[PDB]
Amino acid sequence: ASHANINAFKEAVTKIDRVEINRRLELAYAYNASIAGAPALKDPYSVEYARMLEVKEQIGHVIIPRINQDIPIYAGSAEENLQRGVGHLEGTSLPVGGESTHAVLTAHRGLPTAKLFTNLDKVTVGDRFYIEHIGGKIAYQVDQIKVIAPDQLEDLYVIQGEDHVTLLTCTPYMINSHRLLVRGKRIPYVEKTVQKDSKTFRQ
Repeated sequence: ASHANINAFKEAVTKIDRVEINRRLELAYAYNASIAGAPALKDPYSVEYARMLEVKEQIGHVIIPRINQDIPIYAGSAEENLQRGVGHLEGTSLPVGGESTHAVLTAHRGLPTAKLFTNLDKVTVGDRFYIEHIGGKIAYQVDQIKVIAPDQLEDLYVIQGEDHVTLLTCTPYMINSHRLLVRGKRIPYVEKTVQKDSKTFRQ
């Protein structure tokens, strides 16, 4: 079902005019610029703000090759969304990258019917993950892995001059008393070449 959703997003994007894509991206950049220029983030584990990015109800998908996950991203972190894929944390930057952006994406550390971010503990610094949105695919390299208590969101705010994405889930596995944050930093990337990115192959 999720992979069906991803295929739907992909096909749909191909049918969109490039000038149309670009206008919508500009809306997202502007949105992010307001966040960067400015709070009230709330832990999802106890919407239309991103409409410009939405295609087939999704704002894109996140790929994490080390653990072979490819999961659709939905705007907002309502439990309804977290039951079917990754949620984007409202109040954080939209996941299209850029100077002074920090997008936060979250998923359950396992559900009875879906692995989701179950194996996120196996990602190590230097591993890479990727976000495909309406404008193409961007890459991040993990630079920081952190465990925090549920009431600390300071790590989730924008860092001026920088381009980050944090993958947020609960930990330890089957306990979920804390939050695991796997953060990446933007790196240059162009898809569909002979490039191989695994840390094993690298560098």
